[PDB]
Amino acid sequence: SPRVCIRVCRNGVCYRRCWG
Repeated sequence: SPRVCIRVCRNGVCYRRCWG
């Protein structure tokens, strides 16, 4: 399946969340 990514910021630090 096609990869997936989203945004994950905890009010200060942003992080990229991806899975299979």
